[PDB]
Amino acid sequence: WTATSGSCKGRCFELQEVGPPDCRCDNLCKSYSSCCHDFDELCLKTARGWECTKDRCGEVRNEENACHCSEDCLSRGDCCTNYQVVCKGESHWVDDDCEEIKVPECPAGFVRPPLIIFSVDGFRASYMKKGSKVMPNIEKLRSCGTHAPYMRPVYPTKTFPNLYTLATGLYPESHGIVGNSMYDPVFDASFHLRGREKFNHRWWGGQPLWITATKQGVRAGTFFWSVSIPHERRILTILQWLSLPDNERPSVYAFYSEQPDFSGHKYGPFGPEMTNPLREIDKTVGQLMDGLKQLRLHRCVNVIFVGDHGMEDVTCDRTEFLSNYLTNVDDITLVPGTLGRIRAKSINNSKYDPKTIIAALTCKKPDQHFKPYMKQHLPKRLHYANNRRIEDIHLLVDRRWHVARKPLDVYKKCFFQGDHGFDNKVNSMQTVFVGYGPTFKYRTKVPPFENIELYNVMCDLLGLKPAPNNGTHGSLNHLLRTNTFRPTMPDEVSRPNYPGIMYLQSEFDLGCTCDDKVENKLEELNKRLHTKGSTKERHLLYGRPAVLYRTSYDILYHTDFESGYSEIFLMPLWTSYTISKQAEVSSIPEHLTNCVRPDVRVSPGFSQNCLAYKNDKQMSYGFLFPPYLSSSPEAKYDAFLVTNMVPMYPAFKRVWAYFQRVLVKKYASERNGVNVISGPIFDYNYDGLRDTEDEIKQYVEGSSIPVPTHYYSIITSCLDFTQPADKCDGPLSVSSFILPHRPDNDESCNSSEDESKWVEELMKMHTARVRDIEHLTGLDFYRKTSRSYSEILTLKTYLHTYESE
Ligand SMILES: *[C@@H]1O[C@H](CO)[C@@H](O[C@@H]2O[C@H](CO)[C@@H](O[C@@H]3O[C@H](CO[C@H]4O[C@H](CO)[C@@H](O)[C@H](O[C@H]5O[C@H](CO)[C@@H](O)[C@H](O)[C@@H]5O[C@H]5O[C@H](CO)[C@@H](O)[C@H](O)[C@@H]5O)[C@@H]4O)[C@@H](O)[C@H](O[C@H]4O[C@H](CO)[C@@H](O)[C@H](O)[C@@H]4O[C@H]4O[C@H](CO)[C@@H](O)[C@H](O)[C@@H]4O)[C@@H]3O)[C@H](O)[C@H]2NC(C)=O)[C@H](O)[C@H]1NC(C)=O
Ligand SMILES: Cc1cc(OCc2ccncn2)c(C(C)(C)C)cc1Cl
Ligand SMILES: [Ca+2]
Ligand SMILES: [Ca+2]
Ligand SMILES: [Cl-]
Ligand code: NA
Ligand code: NA
Ligand SMILES: [Zn+2]
Repeated sequence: WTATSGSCKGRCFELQEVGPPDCRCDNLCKSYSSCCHDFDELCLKTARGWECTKDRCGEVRNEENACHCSEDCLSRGDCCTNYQVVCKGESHWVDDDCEEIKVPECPAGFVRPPLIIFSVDGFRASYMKKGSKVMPNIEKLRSCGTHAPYMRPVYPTKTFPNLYTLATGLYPESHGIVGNSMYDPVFDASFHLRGREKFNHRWWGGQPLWITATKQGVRAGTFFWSVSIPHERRILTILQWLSLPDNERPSVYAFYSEQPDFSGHKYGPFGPEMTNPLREIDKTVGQLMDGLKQLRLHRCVNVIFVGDHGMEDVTCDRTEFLSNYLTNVDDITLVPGTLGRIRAKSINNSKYDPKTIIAALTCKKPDQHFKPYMKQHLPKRLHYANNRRIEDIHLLVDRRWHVARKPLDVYKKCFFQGDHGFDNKVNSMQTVFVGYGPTFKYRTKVPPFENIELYNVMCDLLGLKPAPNNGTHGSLNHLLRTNTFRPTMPDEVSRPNYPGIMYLQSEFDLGCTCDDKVENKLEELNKRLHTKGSTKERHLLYGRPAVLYRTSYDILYHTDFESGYSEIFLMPLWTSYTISKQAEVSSIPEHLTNCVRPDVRVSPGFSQNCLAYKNDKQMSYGFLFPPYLSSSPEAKYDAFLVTNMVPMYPAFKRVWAYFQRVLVKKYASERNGVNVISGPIFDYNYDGLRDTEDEIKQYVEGSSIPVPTHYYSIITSCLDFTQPADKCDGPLSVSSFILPHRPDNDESCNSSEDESKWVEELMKMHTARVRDIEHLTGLDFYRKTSRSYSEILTLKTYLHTYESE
């Protein structure tokens, strides 16, 4: 109940929400059915429209008008945005040359430059180039300020997950808004785009920017705009708040536009009908900038022009139907569209089985346009698993397609020609970023980055300390003229041991054998030096990774590779090696096929054993430094050490062997040498974070050898590929992956074929940031380079996407 018979007199778009059943006058009252009786009349004026004309100049103030052209309007803060232009001979902001804003030029009483976030729904990255002719204000912001060619949204590439990620710096799995539709089994409650439940605060986790600001003494304008409030009024309201007295005036504001998304759904991303919505958005930007210029704020305010996701061509005929795969279609609930989420229709039905649902959806048709996953097997770069609102069964839908349960769902619901929601690496889903103002750089292009990074920057822009989030603070310092955040490297927590030769061969009873008894002062001093770390500067190019948790581990040096060997997990945490352009690939000699050698630097009690692999009929083993890339027949023996061995399903060895035998050398050829760091990852609770030992759910049968859920590699070279990886003077280039360690290759539908037809495609799908691997391992890489730390942070957030231009 609301007693809607109070009044909005003097209260229009009040910043503090009043408690029911007192009537509300805030920009949210419309959404709650709670506005005072006179809200429309007082707060949503429209008389005479939105622009001054010649005949209105210096008019007598009429309080009925939408905006004003009277002499007193500047001091009242309520002129039409074009008042100075029409009535005072001023130029529009877009017609002024751009001039570097070296320092904030703010009216007296402003303690800090305000921030205005101008967010646009469905604004695909390529609109910046393709619509440039019809967006002169946006193009001026873009060319004069700081911009990226595109900004990567989060998955799923839907509106609320992305806007709330912008507000919090969190992955959807952590902020809780994991889709546009949700069921929370703990609450036993559902969240929908339509309706009231979406306004309940228990859906919205983390700490959004307006709360961060308020808690730290910075006032905030409202972020949510009720749909029926026209754009012109949103702008005028922001401008009015900006004329408040110093103690009442917010420092952070948001505008939101439902366009171009709204039209994009109806006409497709490049429909001829799309030109008009882009013109209209640009005109709105023009109104804001003219309005700031009138208030002498146009060289004071930082403006961020940012999208939530792009838009792809998607029509009704490109719909796959679960009814063409499943007999039990009525025993399942599907969240449909550009992604699929499946759960049982009834928790009372114990005959429901996810295993057989997945199998029935796996590689069943030759051109199948979706791929089923258990959520923990989704590419780790999506960070889409650790939330009870994300169903165990997930369908990754191909770009341009939909998934639906039954045909009737689609024609009893062609309407649409566009949609979004797909994998956040897809080009059509990419969106925009422009920063313009005293705190941003002048005429600067920056590399593409992920929207999870912006919360930290918005906090820096406002002098706020960010709540804990998934950004990497400092990685976007290169966007900023000032207010940078000067992070330090995390402290190493565990220092390594450097074991020498401490064990005789006969002390080991591991059930391993090797044909290696084949017997020189020249080359005995030589081998000693290699074991003491003489080639270490060649194979460990950026310093050893720091171990950021408490553990027991040994550094092991070898001619061709260096490793950090965990006495707790019985295998390396990391193995580092450099492969120059000239390096030669060789084979595993016949007499060494099953060779595994005790490492006399490491106790039997802290070693793996061969008997466990023999006894474990599902589990085989592989090596982290590949024997194929040994520098000499003699160095090859090092690669067969029990300390270089890791557990691998035979199905996974097909992947790994092709990566090590073919792909590493290909990359070294193309990139002029690579440095490779590889290792295991344990993430049994799919939280994106390193497992402790007591979280490991699987061991090699009969042993304490833990089975990794994934294997990583980080592959680094010189960005200037005229320089070899091991002699690089400037910026680095990186690509990484986190491959799932799976006992089958069901994910790859062409796996019966030669590895050359499917392996590299799988690795591309599981591309990762170095930062993703840092979370998963508790390691910190690139500790010793000649580069600035902020530059290294940017490198650690890089994602190699393998999309075209
Ligand atoms: C991305 O960035 C984010 C932010 O930094 C990272 O997420 C953090 O990770 C931490 C580790 O997982 C986690 O710390 C835990 O916090 C527990 C208290 O949490 C509450 O309070 C915070 C602070 O205000 C709040 O933010 C939390 O909000 C979550 O939950 C509510 C609903 O409950 C949601 O609305 C909200 O969206 C959010 O949900 C998300 O997080 C939870 C986990 O907290 C997930 O379950 C959800 O799926 C969702 O993703 C909370 O309200 C604290 O209790 C934990 O402490 C336990 O574990 C420690 C280990 O040190 C142990 O020492 C303690 O004893 C304790 O164990 C006891 O409880 C166990 C579990 O019940 C039990 O088994 C034991 O036996 C003990 O009894 C823990 O410290 C932190 O909360 C989240 N923060 C957020 C915002 O998500 C994230 O990791 C980053 N991602 C990547 C890839 O890097
Ligand atoms: C810039 C911005 C705008 C936002 O909301 C704008 C909006 C969206 C849908 N309907 C009405 N208004 C949000 C919400 C989290 C969604 C509050 C966050 C940000 Cl960062
Ligand atoms: Ca949207
Ligand atoms: Ca984990
Ligand atoms: Cl969804
Ligand atoms: Na075996
Ligand atoms: Na397969
Ligand atoms: Zn949309």
